[PDB]
Amino acid sequence: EPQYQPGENL
Amino acid sequence: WYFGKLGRKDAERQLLSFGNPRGTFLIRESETTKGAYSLSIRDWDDMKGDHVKHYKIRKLDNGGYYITTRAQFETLQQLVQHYSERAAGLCCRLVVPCHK
Repeated sequence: EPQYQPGENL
Repeated sequence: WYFGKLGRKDAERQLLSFGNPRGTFLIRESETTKGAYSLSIRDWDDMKGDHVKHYKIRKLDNGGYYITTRAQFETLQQLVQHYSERAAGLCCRLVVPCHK
């Protein structure tokens, strides 16, 4: 699995 | 903003090559999802002070791009321009000239 790490500012 | 069609190895290596600070964010092509991409930002945990994070993005059904539902656009350039002012949904804003 690819290293996908979404970091939002909610 | 984007340097070309690089974002996995090339990007992660050049992002920490010269020592370019935060704001050096580039756009590339996804290797697992064509038509979409993944933001390659030099984001860390503040302990290492050197790392790259990959934000998986999704293409809009109306033919556009959006990292968050709070800020959606139709083109990459328009998207970059908006995030170049402030952070609309990322750990940092897109404030960088070039680093070729």
